[PDB]
Amino acid sequence: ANLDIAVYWGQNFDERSLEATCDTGNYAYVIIGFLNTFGGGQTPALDISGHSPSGLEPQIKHCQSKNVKVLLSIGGPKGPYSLDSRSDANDLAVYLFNNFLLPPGHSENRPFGNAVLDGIDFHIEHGGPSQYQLLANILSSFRLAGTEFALTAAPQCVYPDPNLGTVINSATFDAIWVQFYNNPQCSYSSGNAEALMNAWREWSMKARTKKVFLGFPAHPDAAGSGYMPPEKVKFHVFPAAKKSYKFGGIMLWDSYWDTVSNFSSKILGEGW
Ligand SMILES: OC[C@H]1O[C@@H](O[C@H]2[C@H](O)[C@@H](O)[C@H](O)O[C@@H]2CO)[C@H](O)[C@@H](O)[C@@H]1O
Repeated sequence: ANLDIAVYWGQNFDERSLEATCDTGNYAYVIIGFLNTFGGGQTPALDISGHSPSGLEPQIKHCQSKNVKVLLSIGGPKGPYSLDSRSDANDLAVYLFNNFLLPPGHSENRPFGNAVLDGIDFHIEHGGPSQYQLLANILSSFRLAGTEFALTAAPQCVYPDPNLGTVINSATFDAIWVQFYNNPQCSYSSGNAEALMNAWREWSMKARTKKVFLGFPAHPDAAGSGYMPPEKVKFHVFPAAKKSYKFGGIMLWDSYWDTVSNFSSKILGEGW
């Protein structure tokens, strides 16, 4: 096994804190969501469910000191975000670079203070491809300029993804976590994994990335559909998934629900 688990954080004001989330030892990646406001004349804004952005500075550092990678996710399930013009792609690329991916020059400007993030997560669920290809190109260019960080995406389970499909085809993403929930055509339902198993084969064969993660909801309440019990994921999915060269591990939506279900603890055998 030796499983890598990625988990989304920032979805509830009352959730287990980021540092306690990393201290669990269950995750290789923690993804903070969401920068859900940008483009269309709008100034970029975060919706991290009321957590203090400045307060996350020491927590992000602690998480990193324990070898947990911290990512910022742009877009999200909901939000007034859009990248319709070329200028919007350029503006957001420059803003993400200065304020999150580079060490501060002087600055009082940065939301997370002096924390330097390990990457950007594309969680685009509406708006089509737009200028997301251009945005990724500039971010990819900065990565080639010496600032080492990761670019990831969280597409829906139908391939190709209507919003990120063309961008994923450029092979720019280091890792992809496919959301195998909220869509019966490609996720687990009614004691039937057929739709899920066929979606997985397609993504692991066609997705032009080095690592593909399987995204599951940590709890029945966490998503409309697609919840699959831990004992079934290990029995059903892992044997066929670990046969793939592109198998990355699993992604969990989300930290708040995982704390309640203890889903990651069961899939690993309680670790630690
Ligand atoms: O670095 C930024 C800054 O966030 C501030 O919190 C705001 C939050 O972003 C906003 O959405 C909400 O409506 O109000 C809160 C505060 O009362 C936070 O106050 C700052 O400490 C933090 O550093």
